[PDB]
Amino acid sequence: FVPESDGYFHSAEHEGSINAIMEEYRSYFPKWMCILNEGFNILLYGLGSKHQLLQSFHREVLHKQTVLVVNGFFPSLTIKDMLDSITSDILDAGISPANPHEAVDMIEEEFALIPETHLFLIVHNLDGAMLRNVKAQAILSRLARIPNIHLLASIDHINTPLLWDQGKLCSFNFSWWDCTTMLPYTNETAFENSALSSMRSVFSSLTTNSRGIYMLIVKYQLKNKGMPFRDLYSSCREAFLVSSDLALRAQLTEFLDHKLVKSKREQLTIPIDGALLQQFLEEQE
Amino acid sequence: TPSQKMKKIRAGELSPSMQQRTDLPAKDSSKSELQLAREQLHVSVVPKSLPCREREFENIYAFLEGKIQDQCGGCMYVSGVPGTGKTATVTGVIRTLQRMAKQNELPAFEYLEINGMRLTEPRQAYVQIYKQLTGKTVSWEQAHALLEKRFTTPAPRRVTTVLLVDELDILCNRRQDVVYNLLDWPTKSAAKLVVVTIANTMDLPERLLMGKVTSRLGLTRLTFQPYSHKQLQEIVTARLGGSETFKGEAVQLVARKVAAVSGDARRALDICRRATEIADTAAVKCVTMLHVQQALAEMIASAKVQAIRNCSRMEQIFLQAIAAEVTRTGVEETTFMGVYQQVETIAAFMGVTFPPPGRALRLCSKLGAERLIISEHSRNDLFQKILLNVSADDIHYALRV
Amino acid sequence: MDPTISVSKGCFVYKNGATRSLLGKEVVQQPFYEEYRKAWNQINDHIADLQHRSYA
Amino acid sequence: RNKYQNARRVLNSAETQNLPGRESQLQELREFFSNHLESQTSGSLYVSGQPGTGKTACLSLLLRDPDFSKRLQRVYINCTSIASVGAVYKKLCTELQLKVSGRTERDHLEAIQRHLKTAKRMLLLVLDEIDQLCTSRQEVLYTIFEWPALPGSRILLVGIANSLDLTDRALMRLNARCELKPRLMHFPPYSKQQIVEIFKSRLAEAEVLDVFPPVTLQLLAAKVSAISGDVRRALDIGRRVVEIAEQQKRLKPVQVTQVAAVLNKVYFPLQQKLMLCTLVLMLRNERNKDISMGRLHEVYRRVCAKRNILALDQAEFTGTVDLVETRGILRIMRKKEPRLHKVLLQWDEEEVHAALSDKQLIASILSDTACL
DNA sequence: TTTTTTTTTTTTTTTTTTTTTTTTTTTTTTTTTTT
DNA sequence: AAAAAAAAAAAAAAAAAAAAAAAAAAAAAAAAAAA
Ligand SMILES: Nc1ncnc2c1ncn2[C@@H]1O[C@H](COP(=O)(O)OP(=O)(O)OP(=O)(O)O)[C@@H](O)[C@H]1O
Ligand SMILES: Nc1ncnc2c1ncn2[C@@H]1O[C@H](COP(=O)(O)OP(=O)(O)OP(=O)(O)O)[C@@H](O)[C@H]1O
Ligand SMILES: [Mg+2]
Ligand SMILES: [Mg+2]
Repeated sequence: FVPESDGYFHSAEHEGSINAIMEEYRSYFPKWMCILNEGFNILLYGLGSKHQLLQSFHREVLHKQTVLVVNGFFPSLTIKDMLDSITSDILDAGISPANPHEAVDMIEEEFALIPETHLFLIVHNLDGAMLRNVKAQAILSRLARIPNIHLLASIDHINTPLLWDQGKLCSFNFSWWDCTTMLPYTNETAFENSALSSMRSVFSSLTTNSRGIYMLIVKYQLKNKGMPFRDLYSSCREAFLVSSDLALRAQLTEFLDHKLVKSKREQLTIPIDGALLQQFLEEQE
Repeated sequence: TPSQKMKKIRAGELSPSMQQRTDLPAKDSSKSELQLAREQLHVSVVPKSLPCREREFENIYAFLEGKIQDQCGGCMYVSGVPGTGKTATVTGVIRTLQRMAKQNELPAFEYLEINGMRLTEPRQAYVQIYKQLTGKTVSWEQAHALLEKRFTTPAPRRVTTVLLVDELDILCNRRQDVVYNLLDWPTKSAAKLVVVTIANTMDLPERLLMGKVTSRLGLTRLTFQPYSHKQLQEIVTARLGGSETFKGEAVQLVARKVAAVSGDARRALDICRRATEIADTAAVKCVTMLHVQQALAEMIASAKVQAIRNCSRMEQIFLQAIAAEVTRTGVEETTFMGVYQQVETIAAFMGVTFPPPGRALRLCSKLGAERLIISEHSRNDLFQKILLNVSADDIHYALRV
Repeated sequence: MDPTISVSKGCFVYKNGATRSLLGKEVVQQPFYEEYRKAWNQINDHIADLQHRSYA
Repeated sequence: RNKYQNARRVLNSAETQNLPGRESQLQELREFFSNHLESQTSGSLYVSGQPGTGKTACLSLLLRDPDFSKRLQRVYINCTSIASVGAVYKKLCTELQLKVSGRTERDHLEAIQRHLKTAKRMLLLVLDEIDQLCTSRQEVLYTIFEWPALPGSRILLVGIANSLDLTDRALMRLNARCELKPRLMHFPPYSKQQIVEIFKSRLAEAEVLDVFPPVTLQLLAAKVSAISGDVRRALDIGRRVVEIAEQQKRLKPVQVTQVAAVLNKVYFPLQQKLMLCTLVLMLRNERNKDISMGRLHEVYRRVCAKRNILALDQAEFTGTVDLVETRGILRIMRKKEPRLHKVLLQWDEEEVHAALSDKQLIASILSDTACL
């Protein structure tokens, strides 16, 4: 891959092949154990999802050693959670200190006391959504530098080595492997990190006066193709649809909560185009 | 040992005593009539029957008597600006109900009371409610558990309990679990709990309470309107009794000049006490109108002209020049450098020499200490922003007239 | 979609006798691993000797 | 004693046995419970609705059902009763009589997970007010809603809240798996006739039906069903009508004028008058509505000096505007200095003109542009 | 051997610090006009 | 094709409340003193 700079300045058979690919990567496991024995760490950089390959490595090979699987594609993990996991569950040493580098210091001084107790560390998506800062990669590089801890990892983002300098890459004694499966990212894109019908469904739940306030907003937006607060308050007090100002303010706040009215500074727009508002007004008559 | 004494304190077995005087207090027969008026006009001396609050007394009395007699439980919210007789009327209602219960005209009941501003956290309401039942001081988790075991479980014969909650806005926070718990326990049939909640703002249930808490709070509400000049005169002439110590026009002046500002009853009963103290040192036995005029000038203070007149000469030149920079630039917020340029212009006109900008910064800090101007920390000299806290017409009223 | 992936947890522990020489005897007693270990230990001691002699 | 106090007692706004407005919802919940009992499969459920619509009353009526009492283990947890979000495991261990080693929340979680792994009866965990468990990470709520996916676990849980889309907004990750996303059940607000039937059931519970003719019930329900639709406000106005009519008439049925007066009831000092008039004048004559306290005080002083009334200084004026804030006419945005506090009028000007009721003074102040 | 005294650890409770929310204001980028 | 300016959206303070960590005080078990 030798990219050209001029592009920047001018601006079935498949399942059998995937099974053969997965068997070919399954053959690599004794060589991976021999490589992990010499102090190197395994890194996989293929195209597709490498969750099943690392799960097969943990199942078929590491069925008796201490293993900390870390799902880095989880949108809500913290480095404190992994450090507390190591400290409390593996070493039985309680909760880790609040500064993470002191926690890695204590993990090094405690793992230096116990040789022949290897901790395997399997980080799916080392470039995950909450591991993309410099601090978590410094913590993981200090963890992988320990001779007792052996690390396997996967990377998928193309800008992954931008956060590894030469010191982190010297601590991460990586052995790079092209484990290119063609499996789709089912698990990795399932999480939170990656409308007319909703408007009708939340409009059926409102009461009568709430519907009337929203119909006043719809009629004003359809006549003028964001309405002020004073015209809405005058039209609500004319039809006796509200008692005072504060009930209307709370009702419009409820409208902001269910994504029906968007407030701007009081300008109250509906984020729906005019033809759909016309069909919606014909739906209510 | 004091640790055993504190373990007795948490158990509620030792009374929190206060020191007693070595000398016996003064007798009532030695007091002058001005002294009797000054001790009757105190705000701590509540009457047994409050004037001009008869309708609110009838409303709260009918509410609490009905909730006691039906043995059902519910809630109320009374409101009004401070000084309008809310807590005095509620405790007068509850004292009348306890006098009826001691005469077996009403079923007997328990009366717990808390205050939102006497607590360091809103969670301490559980500690202070449970302390008034048993006497024990516990943690708020155990007190919450014991209050839930008291209110949610049916146990005949449970007595009716009336919980007055002053300062309801302090018990609100973001989570709103304390106010939800206090207003949710009357909804259970096992708890014969009647909650009265006192606060200042009328629209507290819709402003900062949630929807379910406003639903539980109900709509049976009362508002205490501020005192007019007729009512606020009736209060003071009730406190004086049949004495002729106050002139009839003096109390009218106090009521007319306090009712126009706030409607507070403490304000009138403090201005009348200050007028009595003025009449005492003037060696007269009556409180005429000019004593009330001097007391009204003292209590409703306006002492910014006196501060500008007693500023030094360089301070007054600085105060003229800040107003000159406001007039020149148009905006109200001025930097120090343009103020110092106008300072040197005005000092060159007036014939004086001015101190250098360091001592001018000392003058600016000295005026900002009195809050005559608003100024920053002097670490950013020549670029700090100088608001003028006094109005520009008070400076020209003080330095010309 | 699997039991291994959870919606709440992010880290999973499989502790087997953890308290407070990875491979087996079948490869360590082989001659190629012994000669590899011996050659690597010689070369690593030689490079450490050279770096200490350069820094002294 | 008489019919009025009997009606005031029997409305009661408290826990009941009959629920005439909730018949399809109770049958649907019974069908959900019976279909998950007969297949012995676990299932989540999230019921929601406006406050006062009948959710807790329904799921407290169903946690006293004797057949579901014999077939499964019922647990009710109100979630404002917990000291923290992570204490729900401690509360559930206390409600299930589990034995823990103790003194960490993770061990309580492990004890609950072991109690779900084995079983002898099905578990029904009702978490009422489940919006109180929502946090930043939501480890607790995602841990709880994953228990139907746990292998061999038989817990079927119900979460009650007010928000229509709490499972969509605060439980986004549950949509990724069809095993995990809870079945939804909305409790719609009450209509007019449902509130009428609730009143006619509560009044026939103690045979006090003669106090309310049908016309006033059909007016009170017509207002309350249109305003909010909850039954707590309906029963509160229905109790307040009788407790006002007992004060008024001391057997007279309550008239339409009494409930109309109570329904329109539910649904000044001189310096505060002069403050409100200058705020209306400053908002009428100027298009910049960012009024500070000092800029308002300067116009107030000239308006007072024009009428030859002695004006307050800034220190009493701040307290005066603070007292007008309590009535709801204003809202004071707080800043670092009291001169720079921002007054925001929160009534329209006709409400101020009707509330001050001193139009001879109001028309005199609004015509004086020159003092601004 | 059995009762009492003093130590250490652990547990709970309170206080302080850090992190999060939440409101307001500022700065940067966008859309629309002008050359 | 490129400049500008009126407004909208990203961000930047900040300020106010809460989550969590630290620190201290009270309680349960331990080990020694002693009758
Ligand atoms: N109608 C009245 N007649 C006689 N004295 C009154 C009257 N109203 C108030 N007072 C006196 O003024 C004081 C008012 O204190 P009170 O407890 O009534 O304040 P409040 O109205 O509850 O308001 P807040 O507690 O919010 O300040 C009392 O000490 C009482 O002696
Ligand atoms: N269908 C009904 N028939 C008779 N009474 C009812 C009905 N629904 C509710 N109520 C009564 O009205 C009150 C409403 O309280 P409920 O337990 O329904 O609150 P909720 O709907 O859970 O509101 P929130 O979610 O705000 O607590 C209850 O005391 C109940 O007795
Ligand atoms: Mg009070
Ligand atoms: Mg409920």
